[PDB]
Amino acid sequence: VFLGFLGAAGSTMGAASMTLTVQARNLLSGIVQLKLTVWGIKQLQARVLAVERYLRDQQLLGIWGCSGKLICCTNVPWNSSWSNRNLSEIWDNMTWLQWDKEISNYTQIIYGLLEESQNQQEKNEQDLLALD
Amino acid sequence: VFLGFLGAAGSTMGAASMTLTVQARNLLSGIVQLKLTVWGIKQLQARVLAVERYLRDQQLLGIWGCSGKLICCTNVPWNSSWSNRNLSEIWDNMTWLQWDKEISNYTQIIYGLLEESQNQQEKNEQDLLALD
Amino acid sequence: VFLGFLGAAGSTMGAASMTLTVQARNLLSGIVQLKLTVWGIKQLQARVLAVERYLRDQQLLGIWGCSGKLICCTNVPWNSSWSNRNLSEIWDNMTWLQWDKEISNYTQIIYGLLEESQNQQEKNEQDLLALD
Amino acid sequence: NLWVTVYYGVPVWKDAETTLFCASDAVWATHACVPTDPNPQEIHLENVTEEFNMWKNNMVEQMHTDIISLWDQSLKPCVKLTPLCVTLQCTNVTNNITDDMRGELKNCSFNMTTELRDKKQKVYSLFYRLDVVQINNKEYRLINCNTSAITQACPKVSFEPIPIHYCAPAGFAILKCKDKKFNGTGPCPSVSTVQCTHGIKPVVSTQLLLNGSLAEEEVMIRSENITNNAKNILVQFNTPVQINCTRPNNNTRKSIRIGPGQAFYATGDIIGDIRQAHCNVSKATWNETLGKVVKQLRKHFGNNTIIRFANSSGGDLEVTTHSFNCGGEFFYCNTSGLFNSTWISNNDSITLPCRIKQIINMWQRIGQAMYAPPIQGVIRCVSNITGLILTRDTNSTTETFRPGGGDMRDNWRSELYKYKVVKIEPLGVAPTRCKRRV
Amino acid sequence: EYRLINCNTSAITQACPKVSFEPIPIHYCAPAGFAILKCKDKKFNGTGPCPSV
Ligand SMILES: *[C@@H]1O[C@H](CO)[C@@H](O[C@@H]2O[C@H](CO)[C@@H](O[C@@H]3O[C@H](CO[C@H]4O[C@H](CO)[C@@H](O)[C@H](O[C@H]5O[C@H](CO)[C@@H](O)[C@H](O)[C@@H]5O)[C@@H]4O)[C@@H](O)[C@H](O[C@H]4O[C@H](CO)[C@@H](O)[C@H](O)[C@@H]4O[C@H]4O[C@H](CO)[C@@H](O)[C@H](O)[C@@H]4O)[C@@H]3O)[C@H](O)[C@H]2NC(C)=O)[C@H](O)[C@H]1NC(C)=O
Ligand SMILES: *[C@@H]1O[C@H](CO)[C@@H](O[C@@H]2O[C@H](CO)[C@@H](O[C@@H]3O[C@H](CO)[C@@H](O)[C@H](O)[C@@H]3O)[C@H](O)[C@H]2NC(C)=O)[C@H](O)[C@H]1NC(C)=O
Ligand SMILES: *[C@@H]1O[C@H](CO)[C@@H](O[C@@H]2O[C@H](CO)[C@@H](O[C@@H]3O[C@H](CO)[C@@H](O)[C@H](O)[C@@H]3O)[C@H](O)[C@H]2NC(C)=O)[C@H](O)[C@H]1NC(C)=O
Ligand SMILES: *[C@@H]1O[C@H](CO)[C@@H](O[C@@H]2O[C@H](CO)[C@@H](O[C@@H]3O[C@H](CO)[C@@H](O)[C@H](O)[C@@H]3O)[C@H](O)[C@H]2NC(C)=O)[C@H](O)[C@H]1NC(C)=O
Ligand SMILES: *[C@@H]1O[C@H](CO)[C@@H](O[C@@H]2O[C@H](CO)[C@@H](O[C@@H]3O[C@H](CO)[C@@H](O)[C@H](O)[C@@H]3O)[C@H](O)[C@H]2NC(C)=O)[C@H](O)[C@H]1NC(C)=O
Ligand SMILES: *[C@@H]1O[C@H](CO)[C@@H](O[C@@H]2O[C@H](CO)[C@@H](O[C@@H]3O[C@H](CO)[C@@H](O)[C@H](O)[C@@H]3O)[C@H](O)[C@H]2NC(C)=O)[C@H](O)[C@H]1NC(C)=O
Ligand SMILES: *[C@@H]1O[C@H](CO)[C@@H](O[C@@H]2O[C@H](CO)[C@@H](O[C@@H]3O[C@H](CO)[C@@H](O)[C@H](O)[C@@H]3O)[C@H](O)[C@H]2NC(C)=O)[C@H](O)[C@H]1NC(C)=O
Ligand SMILES: *[C@@H]1O[C@H](CO)[C@@H](O[C@@H]2O[C@H](CO)[C@@H](O)[C@H](O)[C@H]2NC(C)=O)[C@H](O)[C@H]1NC(C)=O
Ligand SMILES: *[C@@H]1O[C@H](CO)[C@@H](O[C@@H]2O[C@H](CO)[C@@H](O)[C@H](O)[C@H]2NC(C)=O)[C@H](O)[C@H]1NC(C)=O
Ligand SMILES: *[C@@H]1O[C@H](CO)[C@@H](O[C@@H]2O[C@H](CO)[C@@H](O)[C@H](O)[C@H]2NC(C)=O)[C@H](O)[C@H]1NC(C)=O
Ligand SMILES: *[C@@H]1O[C@H](CO)[C@@H](O[C@@H]2O[C@H](CO)[C@@H](O)[C@H](O)[C@H]2NC(C)=O)[C@H](O)[C@H]1NC(C)=O
Ligand SMILES: *[C@@H]1O[C@H](CO)[C@@H](O[C@@H]2O[C@H](CO)[C@@H](O)[C@H](O)[C@H]2NC(C)=O)[C@H](O)[C@H]1NC(C)=O
Ligand SMILES: *[C@@H]1O[C@H](CO)[C@@H](O[C@@H]2O[C@H](CO)[C@@H](O)[C@H](O)[C@H]2NC(C)=O)[C@H](O)[C@H]1NC(C)=O
Ligand SMILES: *[C@@H]1O[C@H](CO)[C@@H](O[C@@H]2O[C@H](CO)[C@@H](O)[C@H](O)[C@H]2NC(C)=O)[C@H](O)[C@H]1NC(C)=O
Ligand SMILES: *[C@@H]1O[C@H](CO)[C@@H](O[C@@H]2O[C@H](CO)[C@@H](O)[C@H](O)[C@H]2NC(C)=O)[C@H](O)[C@H]1NC(C)=O
Ligand SMILES: *[C@@H]1O[C@H](CO)[C@@H](O[C@@H]2O[C@H](CO)[C@@H](O)[C@H](O)[C@H]2NC(C)=O)[C@H](O)[C@H]1NC(C)=O
Ligand SMILES: *[C@@H]1O[C@H](CO)[C@@H](O[C@@H]2O[C@H](CO)[C@@H](O)[C@H](O)[C@H]2NC(C)=O)[C@H](O)[C@H]1NC(C)=O
Ligand SMILES: *[C@@H]1O[C@H](CO)[C@@H](O)[C@H](O)[C@H]1NC(C)=O
Ligand SMILES: *[C@@H]1O[C@H](CO)[C@@H](O)[C@H](O)[C@H]1NC(C)=O
Ligand SMILES: *[C@@H]1O[C@H](CO)[C@@H](O)[C@H](O)[C@H]1NC(C)=O
Repeated sequence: VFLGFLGAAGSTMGAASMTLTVQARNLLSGIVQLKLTVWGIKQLQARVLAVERYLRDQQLLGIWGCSGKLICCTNVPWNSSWSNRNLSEIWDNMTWLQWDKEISNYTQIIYGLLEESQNQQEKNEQDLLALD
Repeated sequence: VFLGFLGAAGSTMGAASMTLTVQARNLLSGIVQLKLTVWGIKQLQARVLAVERYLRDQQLLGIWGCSGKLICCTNVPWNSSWSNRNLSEIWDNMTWLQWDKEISNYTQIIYGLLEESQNQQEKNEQDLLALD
Repeated sequence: VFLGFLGAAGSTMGAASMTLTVQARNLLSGIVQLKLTVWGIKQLQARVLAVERYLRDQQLLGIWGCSGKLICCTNVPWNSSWSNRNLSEIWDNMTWLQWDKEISNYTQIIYGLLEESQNQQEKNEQDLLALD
Repeated sequence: NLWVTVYYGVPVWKDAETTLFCASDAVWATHACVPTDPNPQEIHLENVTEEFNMWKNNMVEQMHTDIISLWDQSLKPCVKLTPLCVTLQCTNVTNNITDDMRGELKNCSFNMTTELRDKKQKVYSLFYRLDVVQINNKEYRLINCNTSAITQACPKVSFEPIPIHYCAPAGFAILKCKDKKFNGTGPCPSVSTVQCTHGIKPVVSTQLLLNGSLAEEEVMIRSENITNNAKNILVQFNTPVQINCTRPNNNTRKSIRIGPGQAFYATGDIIGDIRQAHCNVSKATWNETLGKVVKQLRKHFGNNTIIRFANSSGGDLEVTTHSFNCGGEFFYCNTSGLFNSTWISNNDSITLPCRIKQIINMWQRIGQAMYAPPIQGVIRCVSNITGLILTRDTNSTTETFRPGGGDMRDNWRSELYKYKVVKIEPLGVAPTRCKRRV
Repeated sequence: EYRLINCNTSAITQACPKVSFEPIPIHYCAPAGFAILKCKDKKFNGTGPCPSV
């Protein structure tokens, strides 16, 4: 069922995952459509910042070997120190906003391993499987 | 054989598909290379609009799980109401311009299922194949 | 071991390949953060040129069926006329700068086959494997 | 065991400021602006709650400075009145004897430089004594000439407030609470979101708020700190209070070609119903609404206190009286006729005397000034009073309140409190039972 | 007595003695995603289909 932009924002993370694309589209949006003038360089600046805003994180997903995004798995195990809750305590009983409230503390820390571990090791390995 | 930019424009859709890359390159092109001044913000605006113009549709191909574009298949069946012709009546006897002349009527309609169906279902499923 | 931006620049191509991502991140960088004014359209222009600079080559990697970049293989064989050296004479005894010094002579020439051969043939073929 | 799983398109956001841009339909300053959508979209968000804070909402700051920028840009290409700064020879104007009008204008004459830079021309024009001042018939001076230069507003451009919509760029969301209750800050049980804001007219006024939005339920009292009388109080009405203001002067425009090339619009002759401009207010309506306001006040000060209303502390006319624009003309009205009451412990119509000025200073800004051209013919208009800008004045019972203003960011804030801007962060991660194969 | 005709209409500016007015060939280009189409048909009514594009 089509809910609308951010229509699942007020639901559990499990439920919300159903309709990530409805949001995804408008993360970059597009369209929009005497010189200078007020707004003359503001629509300019804003529309630029939108593009940068998008790609800055998209590239990270490019690095984190997935690309086929919205959702993908890794080979990095979850450290229990990063909010030790059960799946039903998390996915079936918590919104994404509530999630960030806690996990945001380890953002860069988790990014470390995502930015690396697998990306490093998945490769070489393959290069070696190509030996024969 | 190298034809040139849009060199296959005047051929059947089957034939034209041979050299989609020759076109692809220049869809974004690149290069190009007293303040303000006429042209001062026009080359600016234009070069920006080129980037947006490109990515706006590229993201759609990102959503439509392919990425390795120019051509890819889906798991969405073709509805016969969308111009019921045979393959030889289409691919071996029609240009891309002639094609759009008809199919353009159902553009957003087809996009609906492309934007969704598979993208939704292909996933979850996988998540379930990962159970073991 | 984290070296830093271009930290492996002064090493063999084999060694340098270890930490390509450390460089990759800052190839686009991001962040950065009376009208006009000096710098008023310079930060503008520069930040734009960064985006273009990036994507212009990224699209090529999009065309060259890899996407999962930093490293990927092809089905194009290496022509011996393109600097005939042994692997130990190349990978274990040469920096990337030294490499370009020679191979730069055949850049566009090699791009020809990369831009094409495989991209053309890998496909059709698949279309035919989809027959059943 | 659980693994790190990567998610994208996550419905989360952080409070953040970015560069907003306008939209409005297809006069004032708006043309270079993206047309609005024919179907503005919205969506109520169920289970979504969070805090608002109108007192730190930087949307106001941007809007304020943007409007200022627009103002200047609309004047640069217009005619400068630099050579008007000359000694004026002025005399009383014999209005219908004896003297009810008090003159208020002088029949000034002066040697003016014309298109023929060389031979000058003795001309005349009617000026308000609020615009001119005696030097040292008698000699007079345009008041602006001691502070800065003055520019004539183009006769073609208008000042009619036009509904403006604000939009955020992709990655940013416009959040809008629909909660009819709001203290000025805190959590809202009922939050929605929109593409863009509703049309807000850039109405400049002091003391009284005009042509704004209406409140639901009861009268709304909002203040950064009610107990702190160094702050002020925003009052939003429930029902439009009609006010009808008139300038009964069918006057002409003896335009004078004080070139070269460029033309000046002087004041011709004043004929017709020589009465002072004034405003008409429905008295019973005012009394009724004021009472509703006092009810609120009772609710934040006690069920045994006394509420008195009075005029300002005086001083700068711009703050002392109610200033507003109608049709290009600038009015200054004595709101003592409104703000004069009291309430205990637990037609009819009102006439408000007004004055007309031609030299004005926008947004408390010094260093420049703008000349309003006289508008030909009788000028009369009507608007909706939709709120008050009040200030809080032996402190155990009787309290006195009075009208203020000055800082026009207050006006924008009186509307934008319904909105806030947040930055979406698409990227998130979470623990999921999944080990990824090659 | 005579008058410069412009003074009854507007101000007038002297063109710089250095700048010229010689017409220079200008080429127009479209940004990526847009194409410049050019018929080579020697015949043309001002509008309609061109056999040779
Ligand atoms: C709170 O909100 C309210 C509601 O919005 C505001 O109230 C409005 O205030 C504005 C002024 O700010 C009033 O605008 C005036 O409208 C006049 C009426 O015009 C209509 O009737 C005439 C007469 O038959 C028709 O000809 C018109 O039709 C045409 O115009 C419309 C719109 O452009 C077109 O769509 C049509 O196709 C027609 O072409 C209207 O139906 C209007 O006459 C008046 O315009 C004169 O005055 C302005 C300056 O104010 C001049 O720029 C303009 O040139 C006009 O002057 C000519 O006509 C007069 C007539 O006597 C002559 O004296 C002049 O010499 C000259 O020839 C103006 O636009 C509006 O009426 C009013 N609305 C309501 C609901 O009452 C409040 O302003 C606002 N409060 C505050 C604080 O601002
Ligand atoms: C908004 O939050 C409310 C809770 O405050 C969520 O309420 C849940 O709504 C659904 C739909 O009405 C209820 O589900 C139905 O429950 C019955 C019985 O359990 C079951 O038979 C149905 O198959 C269905 O699941 C759910 O019980 C109800 N929860 C509670 C606490 O009453 C609503 O889901 C929230 N919306 C968002 C987007 O998260
Ligand atoms: C432009 O349109 C013309 C038709 O108006 C196309 O003509 C086709 O051109 C090819 C090449 O000359 C012909 O193919 C050859 O035909 C012979 C016999 O069938 C076959 O032995 C060869 O192997 C080869 O296929 C083709 O018959 C001819 N078609 C007709 C109607 O004469 C041309 O292809 C068009 N170009 C574009 C880019 O589509
Ligand atoms: C900078 O260039 C220098 C040469 O000018 C490179 O020196 C190499 O440094 C490494 C680390 O000190 C040496 O590796 C060690 O060698 C010993 C014996 O072969 C081996 O037991 C260790 O396992 C280790 O490989 C290496 O021998 C040394 N090379 C020479 C010529 O002395 C250095 O690697 C260069 N850095 C960059 C980033 O390329
Ligand atoms: C511009 O208007 C001013 C008045 O606002 C005119 O001022 C007049 O200027 C002349 C020349 O300075 C004065 O004339 C001289 O007066 C003395 C004494 O009366 C006499 O001794 C001289 O022979 C001579 O006439 C004149 O008094 C003065 N008027 C006043 C009121 O001070 C000026 O003429 C005007 N210019 C134009 C072009 O009309
Ligand atoms: C305001 O001062 C102006 C001068 O700055 C006074 O202008 C005078 O206005 C009257 C009425 O338009 C003119 O009178 C008429 O003049 C013609 C020709 O002399 C005569 O044929 C008529 O019988 C009539 O008198 C007068 O000439 C004009 N003065 C000048 C200098 O142009 C106006 O009177 C002043 N108003 C006040 C209340 O004093
Ligand atoms: C709302 O703003 C008002 C004033 O802007 C704040 O009132 C201030 O409240 C404190 C606590 O009652 C007063 O501090 C006390 O003052 C006495 C004498 O100066 C001193 O002896 C104590 O050590 C203490 O500092 C302060 O004077 C009073 N200010 C005034 C203007 O009366 C109130 O705190 C504000 N509320 C919010 C939430 O910030
Ligand atoms: C999980 O990460 C935590 C840090 O977030 C690691 O914590 C370390 O734990 C050991 C054992 O208690 C201590 O010796 C370290 O001092 C802790 N570090 C800090 C920052 O407090 C823990 O090692 C991590 N687990 C995994 C498997 O890497
Ligand atoms: C193919 O799409 C068409 C619409 O483009 C669908 O048409 C419906 O067909 C049924 C049967 O004739 C009618 O009951 C509906 O009213 C038609 N819809 C409209 C818009 O006319 C048809 O259902 C589609 N087929 C598939 C398999 O989904
Ligand atoms: C490798 O590329 C070289 C050109 O870089 C090719 O060189 C041709 O070699 C043949 C045989 O010596 C000559 O007939 C041609 O004239 C050479 N071309 C030029 C440009 O000198 C060589 O053919 C290539 N090999 C592969 C397998 O394609
Ligand atoms: C113009 O009329 C005003 C009254 O409308 C006169 O005002 C007098 O001005 C002098 C000087 O300021 C004062 O001494 C008087 O008390 C003022 N009278 C009143 C009623 O306030 C002024 O004299 C008049 N000028 C002319 C030339 O007669
Ligand atoms: C600029 O002129 C203004 C009047 O146009 C002068 O303002 C007076 O300033 C003093 C001091 O604040 C007050 O006593 C007067 O009441 C003010 N007059 C009015 C009309 O408000 C100011 O003094 C002038 N400056 C110069 C340098 O002379
Ligand atoms: C906005 O409402 C909040 C309550 O929702 C008010 O918060 C009170 O603030 C004062 C000053 O910090 C504290 O003494 C109270 O204990 C707070 N109440 C609670 C519930 O925490 C705040 O006063 C309100 N603002 C307006 C203008 O009335
Ligand atoms: C004064 O505000 C009232 C709202 O209280 C406005 O009322 C509208 O009046 C017109 C004409 O009767 C109706 O078409 C609308 O439906 C009324 N709105 C509602 C809420 O009832 C009136 O437009 C306002 N006047 C000014 C000038 O804006
Ligand atoms: C002031 O007294 C009035 C009654 O005269 C009180 O009114 C109550 O207000 C609350 C909030 O609106 C309602 O829940 C009650 O039902 C009202 N009572 C009645 C009689 O209507 C109000 O509480 C009093 N304020 C003070 C501080 O005690
Ligand atoms: C304030 O308004 C009151 C009425 O609300 C005015 O009261 C008048 O006061 C004078 C002096 O006591 C009496 O002559 C009148 O009869 C009073 N009127 C009534 C209705 O009682 C008072 O004039 C007002 N003040 C201002 C400055 O206008
Ligand atoms: C501005 O001056 C021009 C001449 O420079 C005037 O033009 C005359 O206009 C009338 C009406 O169109 C014609 O009868 C004349 O033949 C025009 N003269 C020429 C030279 O073409 C115009 O009248 C002047 N305007 C002002 C206000 O005096
Ligand atoms: C994990 O959930 C189980 C029930 O499924 C519960 O027994 C245990 O308490 C939970 N974890 C925490 C930290 O309590
Ligand atoms: C489909 O083509 C076949 C011949 O291949 C033909 O018999 C049939 O008519 C074609 N479809 C249409 C709609 O006629
Ligand atoms: C290739 O390396 C081998 C030794 O591994 C050497 O014998 C031969 O000379 C090398 N190639 C060149 C061109 O000399």
